[PDB]
Amino acid sequence: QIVSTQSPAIMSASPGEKVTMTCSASSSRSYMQWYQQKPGTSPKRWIYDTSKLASGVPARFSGSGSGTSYSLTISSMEAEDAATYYCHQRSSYTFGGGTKLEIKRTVAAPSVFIFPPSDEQLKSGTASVVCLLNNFYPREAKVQWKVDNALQSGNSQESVTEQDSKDSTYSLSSTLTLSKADYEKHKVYACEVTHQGLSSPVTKSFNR
Amino acid sequence: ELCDDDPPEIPHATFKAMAYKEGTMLNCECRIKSGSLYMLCTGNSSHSSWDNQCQCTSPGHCREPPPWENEATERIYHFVVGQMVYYQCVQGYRALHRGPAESVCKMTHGKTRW
Amino acid sequence: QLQQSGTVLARPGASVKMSCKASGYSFTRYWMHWIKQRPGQGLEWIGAIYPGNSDTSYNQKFEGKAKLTAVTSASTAYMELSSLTHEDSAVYYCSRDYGYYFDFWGQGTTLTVSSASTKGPSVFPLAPSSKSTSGGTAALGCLVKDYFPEPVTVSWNSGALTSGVHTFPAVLQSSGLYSLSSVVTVPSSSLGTQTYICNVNHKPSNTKVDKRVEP
Ligand SMILES: *[C@@H]1O[C@H](CO)[C@@H](O[C@@H]2O[C@H](CO)[C@@H](O[C@@H]3O[C@H](CO)[C@@H](O)[C@H](O)[C@@H]3O)[C@H](O)[C@H]2NC(C)=O)[C@H](O)[C@H]1NC(C)=O
Repeated sequence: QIVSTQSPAIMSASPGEKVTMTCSASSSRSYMQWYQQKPGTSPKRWIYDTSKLASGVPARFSGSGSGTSYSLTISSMEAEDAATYYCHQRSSYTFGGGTKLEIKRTVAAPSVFIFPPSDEQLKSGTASVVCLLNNFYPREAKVQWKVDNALQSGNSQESVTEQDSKDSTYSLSSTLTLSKADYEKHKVYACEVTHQGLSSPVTKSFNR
Repeated sequence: ELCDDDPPEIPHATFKAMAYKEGTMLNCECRIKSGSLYMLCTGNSSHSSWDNQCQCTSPGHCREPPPWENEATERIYHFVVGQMVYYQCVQGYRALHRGPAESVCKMTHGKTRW
Repeated sequence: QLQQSGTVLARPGASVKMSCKASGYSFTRYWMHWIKQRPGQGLEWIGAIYPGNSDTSYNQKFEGKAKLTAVTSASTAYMELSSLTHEDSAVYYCSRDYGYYFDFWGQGTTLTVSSASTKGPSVFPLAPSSKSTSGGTAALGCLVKDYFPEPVTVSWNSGALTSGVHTFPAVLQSSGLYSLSSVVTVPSSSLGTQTYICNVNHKPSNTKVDKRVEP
């Protein structure tokens, strides 16, 4: 059974840059198709029969390859192109893993906020501590929790937005979830932030 | 641009296309697990060919594909708009129409017809 | 053209049958493909069916999980999905095959499989303070906790406020319920004058709360 593999998984491009993404077959193929997908919509035809563009596909896009190695190419990168591209073949109908293409822009340091658990939440018996990293680039950031200088693990979850439509930035929340018992058992709640745009690691904290 | 209509079944007549237009689909029926559904007539700027091969168990155009191990009846093709097939009289004798020219796909104001 | 059935909920072990109603073309003459997409991950081919003779073909991963059928008289393709697990929670697309490529797709069907029952969220304020200020800016928000299923909807000031709003993707908690935060950045000076309310709406549970956020 034929299996497609795409490289890279995620790549960034500044407007104007040439972008190249690779898809390789496990066994020889005659043609390669590519599909485009943006969040909240269906995949759309993009490139078929290796090099043939579908109706409405910009001239910036070209398709290349043969045998077991294929590629999609954007000659000049534009904002409209940020998407995931899946390679696909009509022999056995398997898809590649997809290449997510994003916008590269200059580094931006995250604004760092911390929120203590609301009074109302503490009645229900649970405490959520929220650390927010606002409007930064690139996506790569490390956030850690420390209660009374004890590094926490296993009890926090992170959420990251998609690239903003104007800023091209990312926002990130980290949430510390603990029982009212655990919460009251301690004093200092620290959010420790590591990012390219900072002289890492920066700590935002509060005493209970 | 695929003809969603079947060619007309005329009494004492057999219809065959000589050359299949680029985009035609031939379903593969007889069973053939692994993979391989239909065959697509397509190619690059300089060539034309059928894309896949079909197993079984229990100029600008493509040339008719060679018969595989098990295939029943007249083949159920999916023609494209502008494709033209030709009728031939086998043992049934009628030829009051001298010049033979019928059965072409056309996009008549939105719907395909023969 | 290609209209699929609405969002489904299911428990582990159950089955589910979703539909895909074709219109505006001969349902008989085209191959109909089904494609899975798990949250975050990529596309997976489930299988195909020719409604002219019900000739089906499957991906090896789904041989005994998916069943593909069609009712020519309805112009509708069906897919039944058996002994459902958490890994079946995805978005399912049906698409027509144009040989060259799949030329038309449905809007998709979101299957969620869980042993949780429908629950409206608790909405907690994320109150602005000295912590949660950065220079000229202050940040405030709403914690939308313990709900099932997706989606929730958050607006600020009945949709009057838009700039600076970030509403994070929901994370599935270990308890089986979802949670997310909605957050907006404002000038610190406008914290006294302007009033801030998040509008959390969860249609699956008919619940809706308006929470006022303040220092
Ligand atoms: C699309 O266009 C190409 C471009 O000319 C077509 O030409 C030739 O296709 C055949 C494949 O059937 C290739 O023949 C092979 O050539 C190699 C190298 O000489 C030889 O070692 C093999 O034994 C084989 O016969 C050939 O590469 C290719 N010609 C050129 C100049 O690239 C081609 O038929 C069309 N596409 C496909 C997928 O076949």
